[PDB]
Amino acid sequence: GVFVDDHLLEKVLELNAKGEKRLIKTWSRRSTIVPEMVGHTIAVYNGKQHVPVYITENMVGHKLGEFAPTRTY
Repeated sequence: GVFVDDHLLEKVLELNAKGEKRLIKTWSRRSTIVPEMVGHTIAVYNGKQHVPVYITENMVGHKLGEFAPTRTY
């Protein structure tokens, strides 16, 4: 169904090897989070913007609405 940016993994799996807690940028379209993002702020490309969502062990599963479920107000 949904796709998980493989370009974020190429950088997040590297952060899971040493323990780096940085952010991974993405530029696909329907980019979704993964289990390897439980300690990274990956700016998933929602189609037009890279939302650096710091995923924990219970935020992944969507794409960015689980880390940014807030409106302008």
